[PDB]
Amino acid sequence: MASILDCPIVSVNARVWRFWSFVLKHDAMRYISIIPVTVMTFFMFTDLCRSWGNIQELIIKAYFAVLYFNAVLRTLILVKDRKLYENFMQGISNVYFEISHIDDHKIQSLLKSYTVRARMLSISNLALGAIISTCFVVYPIFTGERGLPYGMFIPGLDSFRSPHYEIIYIVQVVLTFPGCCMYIPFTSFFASTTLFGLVQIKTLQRQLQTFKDNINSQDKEKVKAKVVKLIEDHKRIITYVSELNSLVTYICFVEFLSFGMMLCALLFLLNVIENHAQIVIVAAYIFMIISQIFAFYWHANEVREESMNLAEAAYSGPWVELDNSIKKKLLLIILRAQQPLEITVGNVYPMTLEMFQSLLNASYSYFTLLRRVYN
Amino acid sequence: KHQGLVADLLPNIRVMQGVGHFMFNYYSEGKKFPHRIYCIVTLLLLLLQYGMMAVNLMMESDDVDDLTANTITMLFFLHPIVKMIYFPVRSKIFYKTLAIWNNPNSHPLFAESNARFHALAITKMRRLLFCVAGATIFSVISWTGITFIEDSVKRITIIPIPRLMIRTFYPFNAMSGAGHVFALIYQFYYLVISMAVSNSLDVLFCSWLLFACEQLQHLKAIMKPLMELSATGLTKKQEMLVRSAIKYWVERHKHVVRLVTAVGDAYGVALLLHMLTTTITLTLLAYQATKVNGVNVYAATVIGYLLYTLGQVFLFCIFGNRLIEESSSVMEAAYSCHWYDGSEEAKTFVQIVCQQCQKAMSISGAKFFTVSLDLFASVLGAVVTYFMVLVQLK
Amino acid sequence: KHQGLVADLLPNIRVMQGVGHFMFNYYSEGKKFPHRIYCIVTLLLLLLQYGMMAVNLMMESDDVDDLTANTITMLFFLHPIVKMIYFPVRSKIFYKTLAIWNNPNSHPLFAESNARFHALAITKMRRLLFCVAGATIFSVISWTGITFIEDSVKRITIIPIPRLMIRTFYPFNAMSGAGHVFALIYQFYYLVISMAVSNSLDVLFCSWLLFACEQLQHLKAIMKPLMELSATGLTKKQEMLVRSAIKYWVERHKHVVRLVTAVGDAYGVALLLHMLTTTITLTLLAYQATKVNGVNVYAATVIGYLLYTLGQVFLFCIFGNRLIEESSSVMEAAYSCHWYDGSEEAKTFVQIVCQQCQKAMSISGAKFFTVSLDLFASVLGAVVTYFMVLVQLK
Amino acid sequence: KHQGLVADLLPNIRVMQGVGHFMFNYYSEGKKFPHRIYCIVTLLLLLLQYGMMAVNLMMESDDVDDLTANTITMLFFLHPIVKMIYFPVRSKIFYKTLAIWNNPNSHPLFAESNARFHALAITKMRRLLFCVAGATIFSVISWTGITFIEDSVKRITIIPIPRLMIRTFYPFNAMSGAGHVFALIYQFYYLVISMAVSNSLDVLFCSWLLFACEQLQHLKAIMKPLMELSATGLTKKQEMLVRSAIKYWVERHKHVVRLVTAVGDAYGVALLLHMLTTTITLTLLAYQATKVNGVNVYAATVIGYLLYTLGQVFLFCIFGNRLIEESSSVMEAAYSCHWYDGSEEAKTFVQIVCQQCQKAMSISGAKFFTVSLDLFASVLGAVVTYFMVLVQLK
Repeated sequence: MASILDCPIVSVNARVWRFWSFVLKHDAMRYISIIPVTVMTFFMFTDLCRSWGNIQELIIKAYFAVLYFNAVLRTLILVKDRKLYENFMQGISNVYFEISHIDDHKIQSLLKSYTVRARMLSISNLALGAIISTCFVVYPIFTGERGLPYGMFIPGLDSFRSPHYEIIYIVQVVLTFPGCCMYIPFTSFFASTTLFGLVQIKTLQRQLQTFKDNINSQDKEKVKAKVVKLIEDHKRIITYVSELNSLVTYICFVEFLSFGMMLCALLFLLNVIENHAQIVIVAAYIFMIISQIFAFYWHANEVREESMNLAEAAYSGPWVELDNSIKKKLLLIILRAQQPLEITVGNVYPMTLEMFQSLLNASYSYFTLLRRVYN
Repeated sequence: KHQGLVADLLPNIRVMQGVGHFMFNYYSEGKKFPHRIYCIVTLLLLLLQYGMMAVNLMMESDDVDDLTANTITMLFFLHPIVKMIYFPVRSKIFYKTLAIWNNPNSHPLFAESNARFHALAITKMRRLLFCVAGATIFSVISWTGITFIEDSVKRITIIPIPRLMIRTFYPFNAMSGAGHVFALIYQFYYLVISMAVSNSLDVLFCSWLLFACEQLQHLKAIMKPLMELSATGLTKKQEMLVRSAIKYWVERHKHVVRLVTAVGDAYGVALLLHMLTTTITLTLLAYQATKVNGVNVYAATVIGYLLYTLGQVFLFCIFGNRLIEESSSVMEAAYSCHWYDGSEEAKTFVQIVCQQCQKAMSISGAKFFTVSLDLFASVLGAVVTYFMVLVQLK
Repeated sequence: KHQGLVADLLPNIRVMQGVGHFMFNYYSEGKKFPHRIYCIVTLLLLLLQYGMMAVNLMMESDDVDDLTANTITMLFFLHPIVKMIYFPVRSKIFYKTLAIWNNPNSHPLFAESNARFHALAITKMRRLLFCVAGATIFSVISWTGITFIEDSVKRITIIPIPRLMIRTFYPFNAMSGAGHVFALIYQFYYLVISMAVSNSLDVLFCSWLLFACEQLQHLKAIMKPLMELSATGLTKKQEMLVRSAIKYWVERHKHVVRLVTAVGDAYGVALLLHMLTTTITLTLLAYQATKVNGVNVYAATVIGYLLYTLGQVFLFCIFGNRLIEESSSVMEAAYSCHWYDGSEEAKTFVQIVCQQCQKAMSISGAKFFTVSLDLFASVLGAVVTYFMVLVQLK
Repeated sequence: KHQGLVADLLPNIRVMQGVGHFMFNYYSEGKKFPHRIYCIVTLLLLLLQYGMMAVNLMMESDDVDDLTANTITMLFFLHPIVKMIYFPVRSKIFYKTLAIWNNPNSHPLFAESNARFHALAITKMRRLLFCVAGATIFSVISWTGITFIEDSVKRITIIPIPRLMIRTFYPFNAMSGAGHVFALIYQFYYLVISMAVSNSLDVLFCSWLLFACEQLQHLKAIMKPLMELSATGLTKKQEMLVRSAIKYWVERHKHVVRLVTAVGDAYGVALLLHMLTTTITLTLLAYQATKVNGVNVYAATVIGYLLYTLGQVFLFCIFGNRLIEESSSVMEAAYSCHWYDGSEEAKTFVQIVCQQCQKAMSISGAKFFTVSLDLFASVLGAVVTYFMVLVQLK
């Protein structure tokens, strides 16, 4: 029985969620993290409603409004279902420990490579978010004219006249840190969980291809036991994917709806900017939206594809010389494996690179037709 | 109103009959003659008001905005008429469906799950009926209220149009007392009956789907212990017992398939006409929403129209998708049991079941589509894209 | 005209030969020479008139509306020429198809069902032939009538244009008695023969598909008692009988697949060409419909063109979808029998058949698409969306 | 140059090396050094000319029509540079792919079919190589001819521009004898090398796919007599013979799967890049075609660009589609034999092979899409729709 923090794949994220007391501890950090950020997001939305006579200001503020709204939604859903995430990561740790003890060079190198990729991706995500957030918070200084990093509108308050401006700016920069802390680790957690799903799938594929090694054919009991174990492992992977699905399913549905709504307006605003520098900001926004969506879709797609290839892994085994019953069991394994283990977004659309490509095609067509009509 | 699938739906059948939805099949002959007359009268009244609306659209055709508004109202109220006329012509297949589950299978070991899931199906059917009834009541109340708060004036100078809930041409004065009161009561009755007719037929469709889904759940729940029964190196009596269990499972699955096919036959063409009318309604509504400028009365009306239309589509799609997912889950639940220990007969049974469950049960709109949340998503995307095209080109 | 699949389709073949569709294969050699010249003459005349139409489009190209009308006529009448040329070059494949079912399988127990479904197939082919013949006759009559009730004038001042059923440039006067009457008779003969050749080839395709579907229905109907034949723990003779029944079933299924593949080859290339033409036709027709303003003659012509185009597409799609559904239903009918009492061999046969029926038989337009109601729905959606775009941009 | 799949594709490899395509693997070390230098020079020259083109596009940016023309040329000539750079970085997987078939399986009974289908695959590879080489030569000749018949003039007033095959800025006069002649020879060399590089890599990919398809055909052809070998109560020796035949079949199928996976990796990243470029090229080409007014030179250039682009896409799609259909056909040919007369082992082998072949082999552009005729159909539909929208919006 390992620990959530001891498993290399899920440690970092858990630790972060432990620091802000979302998943593993219930100190006072949770409330200081959540309440200020939610209040700030509400004031941003009020500023959105107020300042809408200029589409440029509307969109520039609305991007961050939606960003922090998604942050708030993710953190709330996380605290609500902390037990489910905790148990999922505990199962991840247990299965990781079980796999690590497999005596097979291919499986060991596979596990090591995927663990390294997961940890590197998480640490990257965090550092990239930190640097981008710092750049955005410092951006207003160069602009001048008393601009805030994000939107804010308290009724009956001149927020850009008195030292008010200063204190609002300071509180905004300070509240930046917990917000990114709640936002990025969900994406990092999805990446890590999908990577461990791939680790399990490929371990099972290798076991399927090399299950008859060190077993005598005369005794059918050992062969039957080995195929039973393979079936149970397949069921384990299916359950893992189902739970990961449910969670990321609902959260990603909300996220992708919001991202599409924002991307439409971003494409609209692309060709209306004459500032020569705001267009750079628009391009940056599009880049981050597309990169996040691509991360989600790429990892979900890899899960689907490896789950499908489990069928070929079953086919390539030593099934020609086994008794008829084991051949039938492998036939059933091939039958089941041909259905992809999808991670649906909202339980409506499976997440695949086909969906991401469709979104990209829609965005490209929209931009081309926009540029044509606006001519 | 005695045997299965009509005793279960009996409240729904009574609600359908009460609003004037024909259904001259499930009561004593004494009520046969009066009920029929009532139905006819209802239809008459509907058509009458319907015609009075169509006439109104003729002399309101000089402008395009009022033409679009009138067309949207006309299609919205066309839905009930199509449903009302559509049931009696196809009533034979409907009665064939409602009598499908009169004589179902039964096994001593799988009776408890059957009872539990039958009860759950009944409870969910009643819940759905009550929810949709409340939705229709809220819709009519909102219609009346919005009509009362708004200002009854039509653009020209200023001209006071009669303060009515539906624009319509009446021989009466329609401005003084008697005409105003009669028109108000008549329009209220028309709204109530039209919404009740349409939504009652839709709810009956969805309740059929609910019953099928609960039966699939029962099949999976008893799938789990069927193998345990088989697994044991068996004796003759145990061989007979497992054979009987496999027979029960297979025959109940086939019965569920029969019910699904009958439901597709009965309501297959109704969905096609429903979506045919919707498409036009949503196009006109997209154009209408393009004109919104923050006014509560206009924006409220447009939002209500869009919400009702997408709600009907969404109801159908929700329950079609549930059936699809339940059949796929039958595949999954067939896999996830101790079939590797059962006798060869049970293993072949599992193999054939898993082969069968490769494709998901579905309801199609006369083969031109299937009802699933994918269909609703595509409809929503199409309307949003058309709205974007309209606004950009403006 | 004696062996199977040519004795069943013999009226279709005779109509095709009579309309000028080559096919010098199914009569005594005495008629081989005469018939041939007739065909050539027909083609000549067709092309001649076709040419006389194309030249007319050259000096009608100053305007855009007349150019669009001329192009629509040109494509509408391009369909028959393409079909007429396409059959002779690919005739070897057509005869190979028509010779598929000359020597089919036979089993004593399944003879009655075979005869019943063979007769039913023949009846349905005859019904389809008569229906399409009536539709073509109605189309010709409507064309002539609308040409006679419209006003023959041109927009430049008022210029009297010859009152002809198809716009054409004629060296003859085309105004006075002799020229006008000869042109009318020539254009009537043209219309009739063009529609006849196009629809005869299409109906041959659809009749092949009908035969395939009826054979699939026979396969399912005998699938039901095959298992009961196996279920009984069998003596040697019963084992041989089950083996023979399984052999018959599988071999007949393979025969049906062969027929489907041959039909697919030939009319797959044919359908690719057909829909390639229909796409441009429908684009031009959507633009033309954008110009409708309630006039009877203009709207009548536009809706007639749309109806004919979509009717051809819809016929192909109906029968392709029927083949797809019949194969999938073969799967469902393989599942829904008493295979839980059959011997091991029968259950294995059931499993392999259910494996095969996982993918539906279908006809594709040279691998670029499939003919199904989904294709027709997509075509309809495309034309409607393009029309909406056109009205918005205008 | 001695082992399988490199002995067969040796002419293709020699063509690749000759045009400066690196590939320092299949000749004696004596040629290892000089050849390398050659490659570098070619690349340099290409880049030089490529750069010389891009610089021109900078001073031709004041207008938008010439900007579009220059962008289209730049993407057309970006294709070969990307392919040229892409091979060496990924050369390890290319050699791994070429070394797949060095140690095939072998069975005494299936040697004849193996040799026959290997020879057929070799012949088809040679045919494809020659066809694409001829197409490339024709394209170069057409480019030069069009450049010579057209008029070299620019609109500012009329300005005489250098009469060159590819618009480009040169430090020389590029108008008088020496500069004009040197530019013409240099541009001819550039065109030949660029087209040869791109098309040779594409032909290698397609040759891999051809080999895979021919191996699948061999598998089906020998599937037919394997079952008969099984069907005979089998003595021990006959049982061993059946098992050996089944082992050979399964191992060869797995070998084909391995080859398909390797090809998928390497050229899947390649096709991702290819279609990424082709999409922008086709968008610009649609805008260009919007401007056609019947002039021979302009229309010829636009039609040539479209034909070349869609020809590349179509080649990839043809061979991907062939692979998909061949694997599905393996399923069908597994079904259509005398398995009902076989033994249990052969029937189980048939079952597992039919279950495996349910999902067809395919090549994907790095999992973003699959190469099939559906991809080409979608590309064509997208470009046509964009063009129609463009013409309407004009």
